[PDB]
Order: sequence, then C-alpha cells, then structure tokens
Amino acid sequence: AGFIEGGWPGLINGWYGFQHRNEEGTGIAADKESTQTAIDQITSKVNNIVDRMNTNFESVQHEFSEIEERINQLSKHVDDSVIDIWSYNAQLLVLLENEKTLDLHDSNVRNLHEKVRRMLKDNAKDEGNGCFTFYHKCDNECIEKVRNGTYDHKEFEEESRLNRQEI
Amino acid sequence: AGFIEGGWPGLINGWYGFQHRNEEGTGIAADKESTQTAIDQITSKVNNIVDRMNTNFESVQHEFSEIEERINQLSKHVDDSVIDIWSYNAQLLVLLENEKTLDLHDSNVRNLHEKVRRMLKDNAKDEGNGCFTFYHKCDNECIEKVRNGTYDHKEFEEESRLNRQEI
Amino acid sequence: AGFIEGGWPGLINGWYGFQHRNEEGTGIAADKESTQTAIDQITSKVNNIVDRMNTNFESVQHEFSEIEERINQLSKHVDDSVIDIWSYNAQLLVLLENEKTLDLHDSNVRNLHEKVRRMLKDNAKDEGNGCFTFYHKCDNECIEKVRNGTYDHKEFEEESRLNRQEI
Amino acid sequence: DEICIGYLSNNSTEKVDTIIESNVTVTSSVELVENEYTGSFCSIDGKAPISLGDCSFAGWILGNPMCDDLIGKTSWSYIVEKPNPINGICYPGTLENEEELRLKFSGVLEFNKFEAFTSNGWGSVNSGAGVTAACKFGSSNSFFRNMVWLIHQSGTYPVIRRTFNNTKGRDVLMVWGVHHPATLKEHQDLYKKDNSYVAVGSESYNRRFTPEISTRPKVNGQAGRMTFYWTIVKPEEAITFESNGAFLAPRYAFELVSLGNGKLFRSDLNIESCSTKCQSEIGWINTNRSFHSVHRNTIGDCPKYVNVKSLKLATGLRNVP
Amino acid sequence: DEICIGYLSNNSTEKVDTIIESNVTVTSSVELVENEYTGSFCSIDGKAPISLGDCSFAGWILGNPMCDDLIGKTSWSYIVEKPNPINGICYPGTLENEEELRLKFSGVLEFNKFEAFTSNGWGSVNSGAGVTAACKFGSSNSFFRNMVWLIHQSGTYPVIRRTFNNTKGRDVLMVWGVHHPATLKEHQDLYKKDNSYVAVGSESYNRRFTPEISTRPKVNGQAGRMTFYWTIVKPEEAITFESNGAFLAPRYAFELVSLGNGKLFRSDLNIESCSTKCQSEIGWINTNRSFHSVHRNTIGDCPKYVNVKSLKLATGLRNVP
Amino acid sequence: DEICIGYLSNNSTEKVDTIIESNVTVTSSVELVENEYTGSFCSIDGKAPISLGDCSFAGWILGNPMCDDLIGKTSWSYIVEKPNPINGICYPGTLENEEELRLKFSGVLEFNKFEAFTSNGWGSVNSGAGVTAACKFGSSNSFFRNMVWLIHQSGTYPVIRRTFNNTKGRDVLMVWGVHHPATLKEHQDLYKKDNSYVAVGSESYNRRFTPEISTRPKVNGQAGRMTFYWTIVKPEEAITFESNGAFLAPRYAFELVSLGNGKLFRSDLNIESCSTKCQSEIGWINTNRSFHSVHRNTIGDCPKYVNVKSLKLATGLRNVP
Ligand SMILES: *[C@@H]1O[C@H](CO)[C@@H](O[C@@H]2O[C@H](CO)[C@@H](O)[C@H](O)[C@H]2NC(C)=O)[C@H](O)[C@H]1NC(C)=O
Ligand SMILES: *[C@@H]1O[C@H](CO)[C@@H](O[C@@H]2O[C@H](CO)[C@@H](O)[C@H](O)[C@H]2NC(C)=O)[C@H](O)[C@H]1NC(C)=O
Ligand SMILES: *[C@@H]1O[C@H](CO)[C@@H](O[C@@H]2O[C@H](CO)[C@@H](O)[C@H](O)[C@H]2NC(C)=O)[C@H](O)[C@H]1NC(C)=O
Repeated sequence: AGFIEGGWPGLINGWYGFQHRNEEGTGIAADKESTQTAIDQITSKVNNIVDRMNTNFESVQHEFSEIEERINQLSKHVDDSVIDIWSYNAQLLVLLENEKTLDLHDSNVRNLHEKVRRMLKDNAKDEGNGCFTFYHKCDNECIEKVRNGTYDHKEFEEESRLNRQEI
Repeated sequence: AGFIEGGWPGLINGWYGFQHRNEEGTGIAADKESTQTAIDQITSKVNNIVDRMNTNFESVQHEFSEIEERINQLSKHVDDSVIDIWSYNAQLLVLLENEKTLDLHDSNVRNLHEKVRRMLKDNAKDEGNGCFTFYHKCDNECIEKVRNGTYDHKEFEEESRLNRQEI
Repeated sequence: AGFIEGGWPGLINGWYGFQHRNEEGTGIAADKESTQTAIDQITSKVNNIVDRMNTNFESVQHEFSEIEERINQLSKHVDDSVIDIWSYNAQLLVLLENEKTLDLHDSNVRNLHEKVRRMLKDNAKDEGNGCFTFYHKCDNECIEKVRNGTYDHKEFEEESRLNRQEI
Repeated sequence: DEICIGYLSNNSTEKVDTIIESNVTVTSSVELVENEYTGSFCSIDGKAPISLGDCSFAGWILGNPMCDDLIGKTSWSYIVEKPNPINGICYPGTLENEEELRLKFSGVLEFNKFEAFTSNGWGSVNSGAGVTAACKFGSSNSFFRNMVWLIHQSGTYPVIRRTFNNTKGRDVLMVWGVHHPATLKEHQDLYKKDNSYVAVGSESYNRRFTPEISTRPKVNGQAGRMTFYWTIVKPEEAITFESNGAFLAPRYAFELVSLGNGKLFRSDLNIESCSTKCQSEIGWINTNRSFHSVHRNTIGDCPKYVNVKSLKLATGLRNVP
Repeated sequence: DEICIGYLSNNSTEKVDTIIESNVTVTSSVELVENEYTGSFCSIDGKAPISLGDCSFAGWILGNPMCDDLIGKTSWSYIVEKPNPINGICYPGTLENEEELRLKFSGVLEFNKFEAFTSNGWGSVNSGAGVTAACKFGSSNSFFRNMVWLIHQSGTYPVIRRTFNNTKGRDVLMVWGVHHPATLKEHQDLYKKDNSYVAVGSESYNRRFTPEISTRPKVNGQAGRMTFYWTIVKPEEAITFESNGAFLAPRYAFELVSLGNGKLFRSDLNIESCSTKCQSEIGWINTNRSFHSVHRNTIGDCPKYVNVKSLKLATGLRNVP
Repeated sequence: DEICIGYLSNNSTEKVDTIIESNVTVTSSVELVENEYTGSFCSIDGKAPISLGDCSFAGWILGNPMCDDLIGKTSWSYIVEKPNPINGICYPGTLENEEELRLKFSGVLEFNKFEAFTSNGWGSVNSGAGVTAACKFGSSNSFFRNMVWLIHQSGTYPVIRRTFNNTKGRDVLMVWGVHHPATLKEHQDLYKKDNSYVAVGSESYNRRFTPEISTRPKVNGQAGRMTFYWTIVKPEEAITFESNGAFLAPRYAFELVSLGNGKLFRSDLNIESCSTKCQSEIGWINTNRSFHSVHRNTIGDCPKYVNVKSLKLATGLRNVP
C-alpha cells in the first residue's frame, strides 16, 4: 500500500513516512526530517499571514452635523472601502496560499519518493504505486538505514544484480 | 506524434486526450474525465475572479464651493486612489492567475501521461515524446481499455515480456 | 558531479549548463538558450514589479485650523492607510514572486536535464544524480552536439545497444 | 502499435500576459472588462428619471417662474440637469449649502410640494407687488414661486410672524431668503424703515439674518443680491419665521416622501424610453461582464469600474503546432 | 521484501478553499478570524473607563446640574455615553463645534476641573438668581454648574470684564455662552438695557457675540435659546471676557492633563470590573488570533477587523483514504 | 564518458524572503527601495524654488514690511517656508481662510504683483500716517506694504469709494483688512467718528464689516486686532470698496499668472543651486529605482513612497555548494 493509492490512518508522529514489509513483519514509521521541514515552512506561512504581512488598520469615525453630510459620507466611504480592501487581501492571500500548501505537501512526499529511489538505485524495482520491491533481503537493520538515509547501495549491489539477472 | 512536439488540431471535444495507431487504423479521442476536472477548476477560477473575490466599490463624488477646495481635492483623492487600488488588484490577480492557468494545463497533460504509464507498467516503451510503443497487439478493444482506465497489465504481461525479451 | 548534489562555482557565462568528462579531458560550459530565456522571464518580472504593476500614488497633505481637526485627522488617515495598502502590495508581491523565482530556476534546470534525457534516449544511463554515463565514446564533437541539442541518437544507436547488451 | 497523450492546438489568435511573458497566444480567453455604452438616460427597473429642463437645481428648488414644466415631476430614479441651464437664481444670489442639499437629493426619490404659508396671510404687508425684471414669467415681471417677496402695505411694514407645525409625519424641506438691497433707499421704498431682520427658529434650528446694503455691479440688471437658505423640518417640529423686512417669505415647501439610492447627473444627453440595469453619466451599460471602464459615475446594478481598459484572462492552453 | 513512501490520512472533516476548488477536506486547518465577544465594557490594562451615566458629552462638559454623579470622574481609558441621554443642554441651545470637541476628548485621558472665575467676582451684577425650570437639580430650579448666568443688580448691568491668566503649563478648556432671549422684555428684565454684547479675546482668540431676540417653539418650557462656545487657552495665554449682558459667564474650566489614544463609545452596555486586551463598541474580545469580525470600532491591542466571518487557512494535506 | 546538467553556485552572501522561508541566500538579488537623500532644496527641471526667508505665508501675501527680500521672487517650482518664521501678521490678527489660500498657492507657480489702487487716490483722507510699532521696517514704525491704513485728513474721514475693474483676463488675488480698535478713542482719533463700516461688493462678492471695539491682551504691544480678508477677482469682475473708517485699504494685488503642480514645504533646509528629478520635505532623491522610503511629502518625477525600508527581490538561484 503506497502513496498513489492514498494516505495512511496509522502514520502516527508525522505527515510523511514509510510502510515496509520484510521477513520480521510490517511497520509504519514517520520521516522526522522531511516532516519537520514542511512544519518549519507551514509555521513560516501562518506566522507571515497573521503577523508581519498583517499590516494593521484601525477605523477612525468622527461625528458630523446635519450640514456636514458630505464630509460624513466621505469619512464613512474611506473606512468602508479600506476595510473592503484589507478583507479582500486576507481572503485572497488565504485562497492563494491554500492552493500552495496543498501543492507543497503533494510535492514534499514526491521528493522523499525520489530521494529514496536515488539511494536505492538498481537494488529495488519502482512498483509505480509509490513502493519499492527490493532485490535483496531487507531486515529491520536494512530498513532503518533506508529510513535514516544511510543506505549504501554497494552493501547489497551484487545480491541485487544476481536476483534481478535471474528475472 | 505526442504532446512534447505540441498540441493536436483535431482533438474534437476536449483539452486533453489520446492519439493511437494499431492495425485497425489511427484515431484521436478526448479524455472526458481529465478535461471536465480542468473545466470545473477554470470555471471556479473565473467565477471567483468576477464575483465573490470581486468585492464591490462605488465612487461617492459630492459637489464643493470655491472655498471647499481642500475638501474637494481630498474627496477626489480618496476616489482616485481607491479606484487605482481595485484596478491594480484586478490586473495583478489576472496576471498571476494567467501564469497558474497555463501551468495547470501543462501539469494536467503530464498527469494523464503518468496515469497511463502506471497502468501500462512494463508492457509499453516510454518513447520519451509522450507516446508508448506497446510490446503486444493493442486492438481497438485494448485501446478503449487504456482510454477508460480499465487496462489490466496482467492480460498482456507474458506477451509483452516475450516480445521485449527478444529485443 | 551533477545538479542534485548542488551548483557549480565555475559556471562562467550562465545560470544553467553542462559538466562533461570524455577522453580529450573535462569542461564546464553554460547553456546559452535556457539561460537567456530565464533572463527574459526574470527581466519581465522585475520590469512588471517596478513599472506597469507599480501604480502611482502621491500623498496630498493640506493645512487645517484648530477647529478643522476632524478633516485634518481624516485627510491624514486616508494618506496613512493608502500608503499602508501600497506598502503591503509591494512587500507581498516581492515575497510571492521570490518563491516563484526560486522555483523557476529549480524547474528550468530539471527541464534541461529532461530535454537531454529525451535526446540521449537509450544511449546513456541516467545515473540519477543529474548525470549521464554514455554507452559510446563521446568526443568533443559528440559533446558539443549534446550541448547545442543537435545530438542524433541514431548516429550512436548500435554502438550503444552493443555495449549495454554486454551489461 | 502505440498511444500518445496530447492537448488542444487551435485556430486561436488570442493573447494574454503573465508576470514573466507578454502576448502569449492561448486556445481561449475571456475579456473581463466592458467598454461600450449608449449615451442616453434610461429608466432603472422601469422607473423613469426626470430632466430639470432649463433650470439649475437651485432654480427648481426655489421655483424660478420659468420652470413650470417641472411641476408634477415629483418622483424619479434619478435627476438630469444640463451643464448650462438658462433659468437659475434669476435675481442674482446664492443658495447657502446648495451642495449639501444636492447630496440630500441624491437620497430623495419622491417629494410632494405644498403651501406651508399662504402668500396672503402674513399680516399688514403687500404680498402682491414683489416682482422684478430679473425673474420674468413670460415676457412679464415675476419672482420665485416657492417664496413671496413681502413689502410695506399703506406706507408701513409691521413685524410679521407665522409658524409651520409639521403634521405630515415626514421630513419637510423649507426654503426662504434674505434681500440684500443696493442702497438704503431701495430698503426704505420696500420696507418703509431703515434696517430689518429675518428670524427663523424651530426646536432644532435657530438664526437671525440681516440685509447687507452696498453698491455692487449689476447682474440681470440688479445691484441688489438675495441669499436663499434651506432647512429640513422633522416631523412634530414647529418652525417660526419672524421679520420686519428684507424677507423672502416661505410659501411652498417639499415633503420628502421616498428616500433611496438616487443621483444628479450634469449632462447634455437625452432621456429616452428604455430600461437599463446600469446608467453612467455618459450613457447606459448593458453587459454580462463584472468589470467596466465606461465612467465611474454610475447608478443601478453595475460592474466594478476600473482604470484598466482590458483584462484578458486565460481559460485555455498555450497553443503551439 | 518491500518499502513504500506515503502521507497522512485523517479523521479530519475540516474543509478549506482555493481558487480552483471549494470544500476540500484536509488533515488540519486553523480559523484565523475571531467572532466571540462578551458584551460589556472592561478596563484596558487595568485602567477603567467612565460612564457619562445619563448625560450627553455636552451635558458633562457644561455641567448639566443632574450630572453630579460625574464630578471626580477625571481619568479613563475611554468614555461610554448612552445613545439617547436624558440630561443634555437642558436650556435649549447648542455647543458650537461640539463634534470637534468630541474628537479632542478621544485624545484626552485625564482632566482636572478648576474655578477660573469666582461666581461672585464679576462686579455689580447678580451671580445669585440665574436658575430656570429647564435645568432642574432635584425638583428645584438650577443651571449648568460650569457657567454662571449673570443678571442686573439693583436695576443695572454694568460693563463687566475679567481675565484668566493660564499659569497651569497645560491646555485649559474653557466654556461660556450667550443668552438668546425670546422677547425684548426678557432682555430688559435680566440685563436692564435693550441690546448687549459678549466680547472674548486672548493672544489668539477674538469674538464679539450678540443676543438674537426672537420667539422659538418651546423646549423644556423655554422660547429663548443659548449658544455655548468653547476654546483652548494655551499655556501662558491670557483670555479676557467683557460683557454688558446675555452672558453665561465662565466659572469652571478643564486642565487637559494626559493625552493618549482614547475613545467615546455610544452604547447601552454596562461597565463591569474585568480587564481585556481589546474592547469593541458591542463587547470585549479575548483572543490569541490576529483577525476578528466582532465590530470595527475597537480600542486596545486588537486584531485587524475584516468583513469576512471566516478565513479557513490550510496547514495539513489533502486527506484521501 | 559522461555529461552532467547543473546550475550556478556563488560568492553571494545576499538573502531574500518568501512566505515559507526567511534569509534564503541566492546568487543575485536587487534592492527595489531607495533610502539615500541629500537634504537641501534643488530646482525641478532647472526651475528654482523660493524661500519665504523669515516670513509666514500670511506675512508674504500681506507684505509684512520686513519681507522686502521677497519682492521680485515672482515664479517658482515650489515654496519653502520655515516652521516658525519671525515675521507674520505683525499687527496682531488673522487672515480669513488662510488655509484655503495656502492650497491655491500649491497650484500657483507664478504671480505678478501690481498697484490696483494708488495709496493717494482714496480722497480726503491721510494715506501717509498709517504706521505702528507692531510692524517695524528697520528700527522705524511701518505697516503691511500691500495695504494702506487710511486715517482722517484735518479731523474728518469721508465715505471713500473706489472700484477695481479686473481687465487682466486672469484671476487677481486681492487683500484688504478691517481694524478692530482697542477703545472707542483709538477709533475717534483715527476715523474722527464713533463707528465705521467697510463694504466690499463685486458681481460675486458681498460683505459689510464693522469694527468690534474691545481691549484684548497685547501682542506686539497692541490691544487692537485686524482681520485680513482675501478674495479672487475673476476676469471681467469689478470690485468696489466703500468705507468711512477702520479700513486697511487694498494697494497691491497679485495676478495669478501660471498654475501647475507646486508645493509649500515647511523646513529649515536651504535652497541650493542643483537640479533633481525628485524633491522631498527632508531632501532630494537621485535614484533609477521605482520605490523609495525617504519621506512621503514629495514633488517632481518621483518613486512611489512605501513604509517598508527594504524590498530584496530575488533574480538568481538558491546558491548551495
Ligand atoms: C503586445 O503586442 C502589441 C502589438 O505589437 C503591443 O502594443 C503596441 O506597442 C507598440 C510599440 O511596442 C506601439 O507603438 C503600438 O501603437 C501598440 N499597438 C497596439 C495595436 O496595441 C502591446 O503593448 C504588447 N504587450 C506588451 C506587454 O508589450
Ligand atoms: C461548501 O459546502 C457547504 C455545505 O455543504 C455549502 O453551504 C451550503 O450552500 C448551499 C447552496 O449551494 C445551501 O443550500 C446551504 O444552505 C449551505 N449549507 C450550510 C450548512 O451552510 C457551501 O456553499 C459550499 N461552499 C462553496 C464555495 O461551494
Ligand atoms: C534575517 O537575518 C537577520 C540577520 O541575522 C535577522 O535580524 C536579527 O534578528 C534578531 C532576532 O531575530 C535580532 O535581535 C538581531 O539583532 C538582528 N541582527 C542583525 C544583524 O540585524 C532577521 O531577524 C532575520 N529574518 C528572519 C525573518 O528570520
């Protein structure tokens, strides 16, 4: 079950990670590093929208007599149209940044998928559904090396070429 | 003749589709589903820009005497700079959303290309030009299954492996 | 040493290019065409932000008596909030277009990498690090044909298939 | 045997712009902005506007005597005044706060003109002479119909005082004036005494006014001036006018019957019998589009005015054979 | 043996929008806008506001005699007036530029009321009667406390003149008035002469005022009016009042002690003993969020008001099992 | 044998921001905003501005007698006044609508001063005394040069009357005043009668002014005041001045010759002989950039002012060895 067929209820401590099946059993485990980066980025996005790019504007309304109706209507028109402007700016920025947030998550998961394909090189078949059948036994020591990005493809290069050759 | 080399005068009822050549001849046919999704999305984009994200502003211009020139200049300055603001907002939004529309179409066609690559798996050579030489006879019944996404790669897996092995 | 592992101090006359190693030696050379296009695009982006999308607003401040404090405070509130609005608009547009500039460069380099993969077709192994081991001798006449996009894959098709078959 | 993935290429010659690229041909694009308008005044929801004919706003409100075509034009979607109306404040003068009253009438859609004070009911004073060559009716000497220019009866002008008790349950617009004679003599011959006052007072209004005598140049043959004033008498308010001269006494007043979104256009253009969702100072706009750049001065259900003459918004693909 | 790459799917039912897609369920989203508020007036950083109780701004500044609960309310974070207070300018009239003075007091946070002119020190003139049924204290006839209504002593009202030397090193707000009697007789009985003046002059101020005698409709039983004036005496300015009648003479003035960002709310809501970072015209807002849509009329450290009731901002992923 | 595809890495230390990342080093970036300025007043397209030297706007328009350096400063790109000039309305007073006249002069680029009424042509009246310690020339008693303070000849001040026929085909700015003496005696000694008038009438103007006699606190040793009026006499208008006293009679007037976009800066900075495309209240700006944050109060062909001191716009790539 990979990322093309959907998300995982059961990814506990993160937004992106890996599901494996080996001989010692099955596991789901979050990717600490690609998750934290996404969180720093979305924390930047929120903090930019609610403060720093949230330039402050407070309504100043005065009183006017019955023959100051021109200045009354003008002062109220200033207040109304400037609220309308900050209100467009907030709704638009949210709408444009919502599209970008959704594209960032999509784009972050597909970057892990390719950081892992490049580590795995000739030792795993890309099943296309966002998975990898290895060409060698990948025990829990091997899996944790794929997860923490210490997987050297030379350690399993010959074993892989031999199992693959025979297919 | 694929999508990398350009678009198809002759794609009749759609924005994205398939050209095939088999033994029974050649054909162009629009992709109903990926086209309608793009249309719902662009219809959302237009409807958002011309209404809902088109917050309304009407000019309030009053008359002034020759010794109300300060108040005249101020009322006209409010009207001018607020029109200038809504006018920037519309032109900018169009400019930014034009870039995004063009990138969405480009990105939608490359998603069809990859939804088809994942169905086809090891049964077709990715020619690079956005096409696929199959490794088996794909009669009109086989093509229509690629188009409507019911193409099971097992039905032609052995035939394909046998023709490919021999190359 | 490819683009996945980072940029090249030593790319002289460009933003994107090619590093080669053959039998005659080693070289870095910028890509004239993909660099100029990126420059036309960024020049359009700057020229749009500083002029044309830089709709003009000049402050009007007049003088008021001690019993014209309402109109004084209103004229100054209009000036303050409209500068605030053009100031948000400039900083936001820069922030959103900075993100897009960085993504354009990333996206331009990966398009060269794929325009070259499609030219090279079956004659080079995609090493995954943004490089290509050829399956034939690629002399400086062959390299310059890869760089200027005139590399016909038929010229080296048999030699390549023969060296690759034997692996 | 092969299958390719593709997109649309097109007849289309239509270009759009982005921040990185200009004049990019695309398979389809909409123009968002509307630029055509017709150039007459139509009705808004089948309610016709009124022409002030050949009167200024001021001439209409004060009842310039040549502005009788206007009686019974009592409701409107909006008002059209011409840029140079011929019949203004004929007796040379000013209407105080004419511009504040012009804004009020942007909000007024129907009034009803009535007699608040009988011309004849002021006490011992001549309601009858009170006419001038400045304010002609036909070719004959008249005066503003909404006020009466009181002078001495039998060689004396007493202190006159009358009250209007507003029992209409609605805002009544009342108008009056002060005469600024050219010489003490013109003051004496009209108000058979040397110096006068006009005193106007309600539960919320309060003013004394006095003539200001001086030699001006003539305008419409008159060295005198008149300043015309207005106020809104709210329902249940009484308003008392007291005076011993230089008084242009109120006669007709206006019950403000319907309020709503109105306008006053200044233009040459003709009122035709058509409807429009949207009416601008230079003509009517009939569009399905949500932006226009015809003219900012608009009334009805209207597109957003913008500076920009064109917004080409891309719908389709880049388009390349 | 195999490894897949994936993302989170969720119980989450929360939807957000983009320009191309509405009601898109996502794994998490924040609401940026705040809409809950409490509906009383609290203190801003522990500084309480003041209620004007049952007085208008004007009644408070002039010292309407039924506004004594207000004496010694001398500092505030802001001021609450009720929309239709019962105790205004009891003797019917107006405070000139009341709106400009209202704005001043948006910027004032503390004043100190003092006696600028002794009630008794105006000369041969009665400081002692100067009371009316319009301006009751209990059931007993009174007058605005901040001014004194001088009349004749023993059948004569002399020319009275006093000066205030502003030695406070701060802006002093001074108020006075002019009486507009209903009849010459009321003028004669009070100011034992036919016509009076009030002359007020400083290094920067200069005005003569005169009664305007005329019968207005009665308000609080009075056909007469009064017009009340104010000015700021700047530090080291001297201001002279000269008059021979119709003079509501200054007594108490206000030293403008602390300036700062204040407000005047018009509302029926109650001042409670609580604190708030943020106070709106219709209640207090207690939020960690940076946008709100409670009410635009706000004081304290406040979120940006916006028209929009909700901005759902996506944090999480698209969420699809 | 192999070929790689690559991008630029750089010495560059320059950082920019996005919504998702701060302080991102890049291969190149431009600064859009300009912050350097020089701090004098230059000419705009070789047209010099003028200093009012040590005069208020008012002192300059009325011709304060110590403002003679200003005669023949008749055209400008803009005007520089010092924030507290020493030479104002020396005889203490006010210029009515001084602020609206200040706005007029924001629109005026050249005037032409001319004698509209000879000082000596007013009739049996002393044009010759009309000088005071308030309005010193050197160490000697003078008066505003643009008006003349007329007094009795041989114990009589007749009713004087003169007309100015504006035949210049352009707007003429006229100034005059009314004397508000401190005592009846000062009135008697100067205008040999108890009470005077000043009457000013044109086709459009109409005012009678009267002295208002009272002791104000002394300013420049004067208990009296003067109120100075201005009006625009439009082409073909005749304006008549009639008076029997308290009259500061018009002498010099200003033909408003060139209109255009001007300014009035208040600052102590000096006019130097340089050119600038752009001039701000605190100095000149010489930049090819399209935003600046020097000061909002700007004249000439100028960049858009913004609050933000820096906009770092990325041109290059992310830059990573
Ligand atoms: C897109 O193309 C048109 C046509 O070539 C541009 O408008 C013209 O600009 C030229 C000079 O460049 C002027 O002298 C013409 O009078 C214009 N012609 C028309 C018919 O408009 C237009 O500005 C281009 N867009 C951009 C962004 O450069
Ligand atoms: C998002 O979904 C909600 C609820 O499913 C939509 O709100 C409804 O809108 C329809 C009309 O199209 C109304 O009949 C209902 O009264 C609304 N329901 C509720 C519970 O408020 C909402 O319009 C959708 N948003 C968009 C942009 O389509
Ligand atoms: C980007 O870089 C600068 C330089 O390090 C940061 O400015 C510093 O901010 C800290 C606290 O955040 C201040 O106390 C320092 O005094 C600042 N240093 C200098 C040299 O000015 C800036 O805050 C960074 N921007 C972001 C968005 O993180």
